[PDB]
Amino acid sequence: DIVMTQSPASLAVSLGQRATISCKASQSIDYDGDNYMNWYQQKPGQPPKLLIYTTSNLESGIPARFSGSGSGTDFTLNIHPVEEGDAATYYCQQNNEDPYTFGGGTKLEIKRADAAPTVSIFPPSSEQLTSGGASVVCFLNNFYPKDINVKWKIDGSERQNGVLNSWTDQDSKDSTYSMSSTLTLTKDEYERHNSYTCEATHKTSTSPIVKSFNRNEC
Amino acid sequence: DIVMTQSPASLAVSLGQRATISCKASQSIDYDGDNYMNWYQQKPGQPPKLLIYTTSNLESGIPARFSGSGSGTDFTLNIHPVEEGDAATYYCQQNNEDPYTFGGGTKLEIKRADAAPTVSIFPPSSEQLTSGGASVVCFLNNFYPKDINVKWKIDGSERQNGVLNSWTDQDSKDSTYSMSSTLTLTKDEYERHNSYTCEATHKTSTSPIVKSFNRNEC
Amino acid sequence: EVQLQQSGPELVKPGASMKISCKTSGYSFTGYTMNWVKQSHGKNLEWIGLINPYNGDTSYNQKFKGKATLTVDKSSSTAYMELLSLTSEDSAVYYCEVINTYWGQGTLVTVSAAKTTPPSVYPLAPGSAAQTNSMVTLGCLVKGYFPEPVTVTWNSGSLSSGVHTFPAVLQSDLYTLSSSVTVPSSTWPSETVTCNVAHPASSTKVDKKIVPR
Amino acid sequence: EVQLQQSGPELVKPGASMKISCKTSGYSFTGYTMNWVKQSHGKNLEWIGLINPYNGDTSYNQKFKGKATLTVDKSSSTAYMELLSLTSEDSAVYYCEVINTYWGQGTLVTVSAAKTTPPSVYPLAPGSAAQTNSMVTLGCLVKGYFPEPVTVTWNSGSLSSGVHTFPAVLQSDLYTLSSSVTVPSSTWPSETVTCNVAHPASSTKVDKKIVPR
Amino acid sequence: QWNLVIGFLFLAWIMLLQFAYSNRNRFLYIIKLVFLWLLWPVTLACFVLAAVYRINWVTGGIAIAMACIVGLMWLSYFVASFRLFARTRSMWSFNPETNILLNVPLRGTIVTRPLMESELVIGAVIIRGHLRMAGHSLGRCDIKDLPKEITVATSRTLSYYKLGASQRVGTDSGFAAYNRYRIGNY
Amino acid sequence: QWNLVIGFLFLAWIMLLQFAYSNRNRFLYIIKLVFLWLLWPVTLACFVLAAVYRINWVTGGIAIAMACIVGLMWLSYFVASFRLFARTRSMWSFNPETNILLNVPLRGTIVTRPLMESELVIGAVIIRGHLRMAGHSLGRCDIKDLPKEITVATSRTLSYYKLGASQRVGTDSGFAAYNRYRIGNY
Ligand SMILES: C[C@H]1Cn2ncc(C(=O)Nc3cccc(C#N)c3)c2C(=O)N1c1ccc(C(F)(F)c2ccccc2)cc1
Ligand SMILES: C[C@H]1Cn2ncc(C(=O)Nc3cccc(C#N)c3)c2C(=O)N1c1ccc(C(F)(F)c2ccccc2)cc1
Repeated sequence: DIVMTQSPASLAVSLGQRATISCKASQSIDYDGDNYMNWYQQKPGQPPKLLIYTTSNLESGIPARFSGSGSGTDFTLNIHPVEEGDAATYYCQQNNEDPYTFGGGTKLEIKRADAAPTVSIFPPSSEQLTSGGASVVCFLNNFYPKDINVKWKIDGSERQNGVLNSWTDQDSKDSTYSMSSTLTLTKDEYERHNSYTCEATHKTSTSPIVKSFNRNEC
Repeated sequence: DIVMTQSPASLAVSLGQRATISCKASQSIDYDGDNYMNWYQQKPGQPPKLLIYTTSNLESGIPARFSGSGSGTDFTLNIHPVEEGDAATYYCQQNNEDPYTFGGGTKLEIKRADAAPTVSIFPPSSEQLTSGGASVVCFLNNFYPKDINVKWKIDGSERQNGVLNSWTDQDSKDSTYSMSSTLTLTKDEYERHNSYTCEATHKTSTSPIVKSFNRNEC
Repeated sequence: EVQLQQSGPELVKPGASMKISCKTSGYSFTGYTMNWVKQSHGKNLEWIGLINPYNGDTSYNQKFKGKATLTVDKSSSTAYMELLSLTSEDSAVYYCEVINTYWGQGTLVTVSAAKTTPPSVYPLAPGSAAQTNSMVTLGCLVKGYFPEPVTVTWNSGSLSSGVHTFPAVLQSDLYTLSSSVTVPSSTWPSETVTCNVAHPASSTKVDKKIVPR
Repeated sequence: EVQLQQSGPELVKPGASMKISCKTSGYSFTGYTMNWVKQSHGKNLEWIGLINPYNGDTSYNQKFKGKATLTVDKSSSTAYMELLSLTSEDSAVYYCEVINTYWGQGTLVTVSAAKTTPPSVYPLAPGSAAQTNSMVTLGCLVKGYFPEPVTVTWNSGSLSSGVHTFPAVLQSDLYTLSSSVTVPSSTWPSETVTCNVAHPASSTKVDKKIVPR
Repeated sequence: QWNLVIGFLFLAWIMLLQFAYSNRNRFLYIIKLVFLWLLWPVTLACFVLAAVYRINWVTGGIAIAMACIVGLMWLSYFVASFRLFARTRSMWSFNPETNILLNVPLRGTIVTRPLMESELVIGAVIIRGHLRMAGHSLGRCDIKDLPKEITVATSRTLSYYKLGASQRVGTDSGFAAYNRYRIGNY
Repeated sequence: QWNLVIGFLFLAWIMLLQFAYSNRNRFLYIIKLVFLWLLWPVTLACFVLAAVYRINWVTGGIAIAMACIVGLMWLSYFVASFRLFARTRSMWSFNPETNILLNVPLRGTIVTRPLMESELVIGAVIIRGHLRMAGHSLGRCDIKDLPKEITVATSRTLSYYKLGASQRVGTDSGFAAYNRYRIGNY
């Protein structure tokens, strides 16, 4: 039951700049004068992989950009030449006592240039309309910052009800975000409205992107 | 006391292709099952650099694209992804017996697409003419092939006496060559002919490149 | 070289028990220790236990004791974790590791009194989009399946570039997956584009072709 | 960082004896064995022998016995080789090495009774040639020096690229060298271009600017 | 008395000081282990056989204290040897030298030997095809080593090491280093 | 009989069959060499006292061949150790165990010890700033190791080694390997 904490919850680091993650332990370990600490990396959909062991021993196959150091109860992971592929969650582990414990985990995000989203609207399919119900799908592709406000309008009237929003993780190549907004409508309340509009407000513009369609167009 | 030889005295390898260099040891070195063999690389103007020791052990700091192996008497150096910077002379040494003899060297050249030379010429300087001599100097720059026929034809007469020709090594950046051809003479012979012409016949065209000047032109 | 193959996902009701079977290859089965991890909902690594395939000699912590039994079969090069009295807090991605270097691919354990349901596939085409740009975006909505995971790809895995896949949204205990691919406008209508949806938990495979509408 | 700095080039008459020094730094003397290597004709490598910094035990190859002697100066951290009865075949480059990985700069030893003469520098410009295009060639000829190490640099090292320097050639026991640089018309005759010719063997340094005339 | 048996004792001593100080042969060194094992009760029996003929008093209160010491330490170490046998069920815990063991998975089975250091780094050398880890010839092995070995000492020290760096030398040989990565208490 | 002088003998035997392996402490390992050195011209003169008495020639003639055995290896080994001295003017060439030396440059001077193997790869371990090469504790060293160490023999050959790989572990410790790269016969 040995507790370990990491100071930052997440990092926002531009390319080529140094990133640092610090960790503190309630115990000094101090086994024969040697401290123990493991640093791990994990990506979405995959199991973790070991990066650093015994506070300074770089794991084979890991680039020298990862430098671990520290002593006593203070441990620090330094990533000096941060590249676009360094987008993962980093963990700590004691590897000293029978109740082995892990840290909380810190997420590394990479800064980039601002970009406007690409907005595409998909009307309900024939199969779902035949079965009953409708699903209007709005896609926002390749934008930064992630903070985009997406609004829905039925005949010009804003409708926040029945909207599901799914977010992607930051891309490993373009360092961009994508977003999917789905509006679910009943079979009876769909045919009584003809104009459907989606609006995306982003931090890069004073004029939100507006896309729309009509029920009688397709 | 021990002869050691290399067969491929010269090589010509294109980029991305494998190069092999062989060496034979006369007296079949074997110390408790272990052969001894050292491979060196040397560039112009610099002392040699050790590549491989004890027939298979890559020296620290040497790229992994260099490797080698052998048995008993037959040893081989392999460079799989030959690059444009691999233009040097390679040597072998024993490190077993009293004389620690060296073998012969082999020279590796890099293949490249054909290119025609840029030709320029210079007339005698005022200092040389004031002193009492004269020189006409012709430069061929940035050509790949080494087979160029340089001619000094004055009023239809080929001048063979007093012509010196100096060649550079293969460029480490673009694999090209350069040539300097100098005609040396006295002022008493310079002030006879009016037109001085330098010609270069290359292997990429049927039209030799010709430059010329008149002694009364300047 | 070294492989730790997992048995695959499974869904059970509260109070049930199960056996996670990990099959290893690439090395002599005995001689290396075995460790188990839970990775509960969220992103939090944890240590369950450690065992020696050669003679037993198991070790647990004081929190997971009595909640799991770790055993070994030397005849098939396999290691087993028996989950006992599973509750709602036990749903997780459990997997094996050897020396903090090699990990299994993950066994998804879901604990819920819920019914497995096949997906419903609704293709999305830009009908009457009237676009003049040299890009066309299409997609597919896969609604009403349970439990996770579902594998949705394009052209049987041939089409992967330009594909944006989104995490499934959970509504009324059923999952909805959204996926969108953008291709050159010269691809349509000449080329054939299909969405392939696979849900092993319901033994449901669907392949749907998208046409202009 | 291990370094071996040698005395530099030397010129001697036939039958003379001389000493080549090598000052080492970066590591403790009386450590690693010192080996001497002779490079001849510019192509072939050879082995002279070895000396231990600590116990003055030396081993020679076969044909350098009575031809070269090795010694050390512990206080100055300096190794020495003495060459005896030098002849025309002894002109060469001599290197010092530690463990075959750390080499010296190389001392050039020339054996000749010929007189050392200062160089003469002649500039090369396309005077009155009306060459105003993108390929402007400037150059220089240095003549009448001896024995070898004349260094020609363009604008004190500013023109580090675009320079073609050629190997020296010999006429009537004297040496000549030619060099050039390609420049755009925007820098000629708008900028002054100077050839820096250094000949240590005659203690001569000439800085000559090219005059378009 | 005879001046021949003393000679054979004095000759068997050189052979024990020369060749016994090596672990590089299995069926050469357990015999020395057995000899050193058996030397312990012989000394106590000899000492107690002098305190019953306590004449001149030089065979009295002197052959009693040392009897106590030698009969005390022997039990104090036999207890530890049996405790080491308890955890790791091996017959190697009864050697009279150390109380630390090293385990190496090889050729399907596991090879166990006694160890004297329990340090942070352990070196391994493969010469000509045979492995020699810690002053112990451990059989036959190419460069197909284990990425994890263990060192065990009763009461704590279940220390797991790890293949940290390996390399191959000419045509048969190689070296490797095992850096301790995990500690386990009991 | 005097059973007080016999237990004092077995106790010394248990004492020296336990602590005489380690070559770590120098002022504890130099004494064993002296003691082992003295045992040859004691056995030699202890087998001869069975030719002075020569009671039964079936039992007094055995100590003639036996005394001819250890009077013949003794010369043919002192002769070799003195040659090890002859090349290397060291006082370690007179230990009665081996006839090969190891030379390690340290803190200005050279540290020389006797070595038994002369293999192709040599391991080195630094623990807490102390160097330990081949069973000998060579003193104090950070990671400021040497790119060349030397193993010497009587007439066999001089064999220079080479720092092939080194690695720092835990802010003080380290491992290193010396792969033989040269061989020189006198
Ligand atoms: C150094 C110490 C380390 N040590 N670790 C473990 C053991 C051990 O298991 N011993 C053992 C002995 C016999 C039977 C068995 C079994 N089964 C096991 C030992 C050990 O014997 N040690 C040890 C101590 C002292 C001596 C002495 F000879 F120096 C001595 C003795 C008594 C009075 C005075 C002087 C010699 C050796
Ligand atoms: C290890 C082996 C090789 N070997 N290399 C070097 C030496 C050495 O320097 N010995 C030495 C001895 C005394 C004085 C000096 C000095 N100055 C030097 C030795 C050596 O003595 N060896 C050796 C062989 C055999 C035996 C035996 F014990 F087996 C033995 C005994 C007597 C009869 C028969 C058999 C014991 C030891």
